[PDB]
Parts: sequence; structure tokens; C-alpha cells
Amino acid sequence: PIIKPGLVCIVLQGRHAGKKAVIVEALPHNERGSYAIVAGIAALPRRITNGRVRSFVKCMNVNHLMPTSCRLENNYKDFISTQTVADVTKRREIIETVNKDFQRRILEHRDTWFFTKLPIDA
Amino acid sequence: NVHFFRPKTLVHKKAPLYPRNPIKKGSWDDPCDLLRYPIKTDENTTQIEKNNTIVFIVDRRASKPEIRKAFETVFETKVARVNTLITPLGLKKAFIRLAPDVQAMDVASKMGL
Amino acid sequence: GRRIRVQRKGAGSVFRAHVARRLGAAKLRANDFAERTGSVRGVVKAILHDRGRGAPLARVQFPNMRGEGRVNELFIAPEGMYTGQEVFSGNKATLHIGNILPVGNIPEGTYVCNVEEKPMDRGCLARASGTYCLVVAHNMETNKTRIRLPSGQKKLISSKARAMIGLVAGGGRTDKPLLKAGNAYHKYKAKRNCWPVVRGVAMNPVDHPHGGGNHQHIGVSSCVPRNAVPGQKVGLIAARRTGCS
Amino acid sequence: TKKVGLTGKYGTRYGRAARKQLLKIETSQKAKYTCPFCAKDKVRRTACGIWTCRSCSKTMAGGAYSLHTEPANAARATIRRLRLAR
Amino acid sequence: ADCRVTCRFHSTYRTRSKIVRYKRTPGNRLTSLRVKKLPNAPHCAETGKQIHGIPRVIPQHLTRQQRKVSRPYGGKLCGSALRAHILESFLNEENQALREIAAQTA
Amino acid sequence: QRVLRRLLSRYRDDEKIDRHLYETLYAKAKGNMFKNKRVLLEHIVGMQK
Amino acid sequence: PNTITEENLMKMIADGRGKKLVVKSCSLQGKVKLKLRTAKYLYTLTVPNADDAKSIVKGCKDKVEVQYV
RNA sequence: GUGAAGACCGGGAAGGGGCGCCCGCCCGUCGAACGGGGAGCCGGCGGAGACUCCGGCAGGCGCGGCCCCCGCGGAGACGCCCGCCCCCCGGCGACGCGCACGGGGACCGCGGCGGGCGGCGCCCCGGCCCGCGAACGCCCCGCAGCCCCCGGACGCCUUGCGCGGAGAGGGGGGCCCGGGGGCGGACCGCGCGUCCCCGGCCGCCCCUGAAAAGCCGGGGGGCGCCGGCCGCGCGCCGUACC
Repeated sequence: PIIKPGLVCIVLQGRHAGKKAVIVEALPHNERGSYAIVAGIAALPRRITNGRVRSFVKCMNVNHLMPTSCRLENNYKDFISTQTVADVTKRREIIETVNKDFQRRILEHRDTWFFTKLPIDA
Repeated sequence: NVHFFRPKTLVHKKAPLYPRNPIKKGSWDDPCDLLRYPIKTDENTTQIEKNNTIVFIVDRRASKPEIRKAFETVFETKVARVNTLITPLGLKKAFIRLAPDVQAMDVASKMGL
Repeated sequence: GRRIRVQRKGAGSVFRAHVARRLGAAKLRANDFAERTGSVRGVVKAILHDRGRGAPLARVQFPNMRGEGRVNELFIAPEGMYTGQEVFSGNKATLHIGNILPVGNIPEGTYVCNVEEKPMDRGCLARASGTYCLVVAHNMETNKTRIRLPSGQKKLISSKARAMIGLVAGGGRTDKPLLKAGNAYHKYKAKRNCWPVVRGVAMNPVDHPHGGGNHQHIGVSSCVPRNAVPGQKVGLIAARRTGCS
Repeated sequence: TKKVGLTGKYGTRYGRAARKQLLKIETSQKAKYTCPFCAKDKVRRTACGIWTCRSCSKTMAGGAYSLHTEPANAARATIRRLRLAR
Repeated sequence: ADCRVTCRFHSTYRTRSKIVRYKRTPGNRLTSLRVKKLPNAPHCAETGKQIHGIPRVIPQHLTRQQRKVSRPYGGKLCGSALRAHILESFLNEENQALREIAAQTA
Repeated sequence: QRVLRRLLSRYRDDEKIDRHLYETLYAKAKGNMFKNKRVLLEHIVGMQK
Repeated sequence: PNTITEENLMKMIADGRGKKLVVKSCSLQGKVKLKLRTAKYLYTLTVPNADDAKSIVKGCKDKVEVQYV
């Protein structure tokens, strides 16, 4: 049973393709098939410097993601939810919380693989 | 790199010890010399009456900006467009449309045309 | 007293190669420090057709070892090269079809194509359709190798010469009869002005040595010495023997 | 419809030997072969030596009138044995 | 009655550029209107298939949003080619990680 | 061929004929069995009975 | 030579930018063709009934030169 | 470099661009009024001129002013008010021929009605003529093709085919379509053909059917643009007639 909350995956289709993403919830398989709520990194912190990390929260189709070994323990179930994110508004605040939570993790030199970019080369 | 390239020498400015051209004189771009003669035809009388255009034979070496600036300088009246043809007989002939405010018949009368 | 057609052909007016729309000069990847030490890697991007060649060419992309781009090379395609194949090249290359290895490194009995005669020549032998060479013997005291040339002659070549594993694709091309004179017009339009071929016996004495008499005869032996001067070296040249056998 | 199946185009022309030879080669040139990669019978020839799968979408180098050739099938087999040895 | 149309170009030579469609004008006369060659849309670097989303107009007159697709490698590649390139890079790194790095451990 | 294929598809869409009957009838239409729409329609009435 | 969708858009062009010469036209007969000319394009608003057209023209004032045909 | 020269032959040469500082081996402001190319239509006006004048109506490319100022939505295919340089990686430009088959446009034809004629010894609602709508802006539709999502098959389809566990059918969607419709600019129906352009195929080759300017994506770096509005500008030569 690979798909698990706490699992890093690479988005392989969409505006966020080639970006790492951690699953906050594995959605009930429905008529639409199996989706999952993933909170990931849209834009990495910054360049070499001498600034912030943009993030995305979305219900991606599990069949558009690649399960990877990487872990991560972000509670997230406390704010990210099926009703939240689906609701327009409120979700922008959860993206802003996730942005900060990620920036904190980069500054403490934590989860280097999730915060590193996959080198797709044409 | 692996290429040896000529190494960035000074490159000076031309400094002639004597002037190559002492007196500065010449050209044909005199405003009065670019404009030659206005052409009087019954067909062209209608053109200043309806199209506000005076047709002039001009110097073949004259660009349309020059024909406009000198008509403006010599006849003291604004120009809107110049359309120019080199005539079968060798001479440039510019159709000069005076600005909508300016009335060509007045400029033609002052011209003597 | 007219210059014969062979004499005219050397001038190159009307008789040069029809090189227009030709993909390029097919050659192996040039030897570099990376190949001498180990193996580079190239994906095969396109198997294409060259205008006069009867064998397909191949566009393979190689990492730019000097800089940051991707360098594309034109390779005679060995049979079996497929789009997206990994063509390795170098002295640590493995023995698979399309890979370029130094001839000493290639085990004996291996069919090889685009072999270099002298090391670093990027291909000289075994380039036509179906043609191949064979690794015969390695002399590890002279660092030389014997290659069976496609004509069956055997040539000692340096073991540092490079060749592509496999045999040139396009095999069995000459089996099909051209059948028509038009089918042949197309073959030569892509190559050079070498057709239609007129016999000297039909021509006049001024136009050819075989020339013209009342009964279309050669009139003297076709066999001509190796040292026959320009306009005279026409017919069979330095023939060791003649006739069917 | 009888002995000259695909060589009827030529008509009563070019002689029997050429037509018989063409019937073997032309049948092989116009044939559909199995993609080594997708294992489907959709490989067809685009030009001599160039064979493209119409399902796999892969172009492979091959014999002028066959995807694979008898000398080449021998060569791959010798190369594998020799490669297994070295 | 007659609809000859004459020619609207400098030379009559009908090349691929000099093709003309015919319409009737507000003044009841037939007008040769030039039909220009439709340039092709961008085609994927691998695959060779048309990239989805970009109209077949020269990119000079196509704004910025209409000459682009919202994905990483949007115009160079189609989605399937990118989905395969991404997987190769993840899968290949992990092959060294679960082979050469696993060999360092074992 | 267009007239016969349209009638056969309409019957398959309407579920008057089964998927296998449509394909058997579709193949015999290419084989020239049915001279016209009436010939196909009569054959279907006997086929369905 | 587009159509100005809805009168408010026709009015935002009147004050913000150029309305140059408007031509209120009575034809379809009686539907009013209000042709505003701006430097870039001529925009046309057809009002179904004349009373509305006079009220639309009455909405504009000395801002745009008005012609009638 | 070579030849007594006139001259002929030619990469192995310390061969440039930014910026006051890095990058960089090395030519074509030659060659096509049929190839590539940023963008034009209608109505009028003269004895001779018009894609050129004039009136309208657009479009391209720059330049200045003035304001504004940095990503969102979708499950995905992608959709939207749109950033630039440098290096790479690409794309467009950019392409064979043929039988068919379809789809558009122009033409043609047949009716009706509305407006004009002509003939007529007999007949005649049966003859003749006219009834027009451009570039361009929007908004919507557009076969085939190509992709997405669900799901897991003896089916789906063409004139011919072809297709499917590397995902068919079915059901929902996206994209492209030299096109049509509506509204602007500003008489109605129906048909078989003709031509021309296009579409998806399929066939054919020991034949595989130009290139480059120009424009634009994408990756990485470095920077911040960009838009909206309003003005203005567009030089040189050819242009009669046969």
C-alpha cells in the first residue's frame, strides 16, 4: 500500500510538474478515481542569495504522481482538509501557512531532498 | 578558452595635422535650390482646389523629408504629406499636400501660380 | 584529337557530385580524452536517408565534453540501431551494436563497420550498404590487428583504430534488379553525371580510342598497360587475366 | 490472378527472370514486420534500410527489403556470445 | 456574366504564396483576396507531434499568453514526453541510490 | 455502402440488433450481399426472428 | 470596426478617452445606430427604441461632438 | 600559395563584439522585380495613374508622453488580464508525387418573389436583363486529427482502410482546424457539376523531395520588467503603354 499520508511524490503532470509534493490525505477512491490532497513546493526558496518558498495545496490524481521513498512529518491534517482547499478562500491562508512551515524547514537545514529540485534535462 | 586572440591595444582617434577640407562649402540641398518650378496644368489647378496639393519639380537627389522641410522653410506653410515620382524625362516631381489648416490656393497665389 | 569522356570527367564541369540536400559527411565521433580514458554516451535521435548513399545515416546526440551543449554526429547506421538507443563510444565501451570501441578491444570474429585505417581518422573502411569487416587477429607485441576487408583482402591496422560494432544497414540492396532505365536514371541523378553510358565502338575515331570503323570492332586488345598515358588508358587496365572461368 | 501476383504491374515486360526476382523482393519490401520493441506487426519501410513501426513509432535500421537480414541475424548472435565471454 | 478576375500580384507565376480566393465586393465585382500560407504550430522536440494550445499564427502576432502553455517545459515538450523525462530523472537517481549507494552500505 | 452502414449503426445504437449481429451484417455489406436498403431490412427481419 | 457592448462601456470611452465624432443614426428601421469614432476603431451600439437612444445621447453632453443622419 | 608576368589558386592566420569589463577559432550589406518575407481592403475620382490619389475603414512596425505595476484557475489535457537579456536546448520559417474520398469558397444551374424590358400570325405566369455586401474587429461553432479523465474489453470503424491490455468501446472533456454563422464594418430557398484551396488517409521510391534572414518558446543563470492609454512617425527606387 504505497500511497500514504507523509509520502513525498513528484508531480508528473500539470503546472506543478517536476515538483516534489507531500500527501496530507489519501482521498477515498470515488467515481473520479483516486485523488490525494498534496501540499508541495511550487518555487524553491531562492537562488544563491549572497527569498521565500512558494507552495501549492491541491487534490491531485494519484495516477499523476510518482510515489518516492522520501518521508516528512507535517501534521497538516489540522488545517488541510477535503472541505478546506476545495473552498475558494481560506485555502490561500493554508498555502501561506505551508509556505512558512517550509521556509522554516529550509532554514533549519531540514528535509534536503524534498527541498532540492529534480534535474529534468529536456 | 584555448584560442590566442589579439590582445586589446589602444586604438586612437583620427587627428589630422592639416584640415583635409578647409573651407566648408557646397551641396545642392539649398531650400531654394531643391525646389525648382511649380507645374501649371488644368489638371493640377483642381488638385490645390480639392486635394490641397501643389505639385513641384524638385532636385532628383531630394528625399521626401527635404522636400517637406524646404517647402515649409521657403513658403512658410506646413506640409502634411509628400508623394514623389521621378518623371519619365528624369526629373523628380513631388505632390506636396499642405496641412488641412493651410489653404493651398493662398500659397499658390503668393507663389505666383 | 578530341579529349575522351574520362579526360573531361576530371575537370568537374557537369561531372561533379550532386551533393545538394546531402545530410553531411558521415564519420565516427572524434576521439577525445573522455573516449581515450573511458566511454561517452549518445542517444540515437533519427535514422535518416542520405541522397546518394544506399545505406541509412543516423543522428546521435553526444554531451558536449568541451562545453555545455549537445553535439550531434552523423553515423553510418549499423543494422539494429533504433531511435532512443544508447550508443557508447570509447575505450571502456561495451560490445553492443552501434557502440564504437578501439579495434584491439573488440573480440575476434566480430563484424565491424566504419573502421578507421589509421587511428583518429573517424571512419574509412566498411561504409557501404551491408558491407562489414571482421576482427581476425590481435598482435599484442606490435599492437596491430588484422581486419578482413569487405573485398576479402586482409589489412594490418593499429589496435588504436576505432570501429562501430555491427554491419552497415541497407543489406541486400543490389539484389533487386533496377529493371527499368528510369529506375537507374533516379539512382544516378542522386549521385553524379555517370549515365547513360555510351560505348567507344559506337563513337567516332576522334571521340574514343576504340573509335569507329565499318564494323564496330575494338580493333586491338582491350588490355592496356598500367603505364598507358591519360587518353589511352581505356579498356581493361593491367589485366592479370581476362575471360569467364 | 495466378502466377504473377504483384508483378502484373509490369505487364508482358522485363522478362520472366526480372519479374520472378521482383516478386520475391517486392513482396518483402511491401510486407509488414514485427517491431522488436512493441511486438506488433506494424513495421513498414520508409526507405532502403529505414523501417518504422506504425504503432511503436520507433525507427530501426534494417535490410533494404527486410527489417532483419540473414548476415545481420548471424552478427547479433555472434556478438552476444562474444560479449557474454568478455 | 463574365468573371475573369485578372491578377493581383507583381508577377502572374502562381507559386504557393501567390494563391487567391475570390469574393464579391459591396460594389458587385469579384475580388481576388490573397490566401496566405498557414504556418504550423510549434511541434514537440521529441515525438514531433504538434504542441497543444498554440494557434497556427506566426508567434510575432500571438501575444505572450497565446504563444505559451502553462506547464514546466510547456512549449519544448508535450506532457507525455515531460512525464517520461521526469520519471527517468527520479528513477535513475534512485537506481544509483539503491545500487551504488546500497553497494557502499553492503 | 454509406446507406447500409447508417441503417446498421442506427439499429445497433437503438439496440434493435446486437453488437455481434451488427458486425456480421457490417461484414456482409462490404461483401455485396445486400443490393439495397430494402434487401438489408428484409434480411434483418428474418435474422432477428 | 467593433461593437461597443452595453452603453456603460460606450460611456467609459466617452470621458476616459476619445469619442471624437458620434453619429446617432435612425435606420431594423428605427433601431438607432450610435457610431462612436475613437482613434483606434469605430464602435456601434444599436438601441432597439429611439427614446432610449435620445436618453443615451442625453447621458453624453458636450464631451463628444454629436452628428445626426 | 604559385606563375617571367598578366594573373590564377586558397582557412590554419595575433581575423570580433560587449563594457570601461567579460565573452569570442575562422567571410560574405554577392547571388532570385517567380523561392523565404511584419502588415491592405472597399467605394469613388481623371484625357492619360491607382493594392499608389481621395473618402472611409483597418493592419504592421518603431518612437515619445501619461498611468499602472507583478501571476492565478483546472483532476488533467490546458485555460487566462501576457516580462527582459546571456548562454544552451528547441520550434516556426520549411517544402515530393499520385489515385481516390470528404469539407469549404468562387462559378454555374433550377425554382419563387420583387424591379425593368423585347417580341407577338398563333401560344406565352414557358423569352431576355437586374436584385449587391470586402479587408478587418469581436463572440460562437468547426469534420477528421491529436490529447485528458473514468474504467477495463472479442469490439469500434473506411470508399479504401485502420485501431485497441503500450488501454478499445462507452460516457464526459481539452487542443488545432487557410472555414462557416451572428453582430458590427454597411430578395428567399434548393441542387448536380466545374474549378480552386484544404483535411484525414492510403499508395510509391537502389528517387525520400532547399536553405538562411527574421520571429518565438523552454531550461539554467543574472536581472525586473511588462501592460494600458494617448499622440507622432515610416525615408530610398520601380510604377504610362505593348
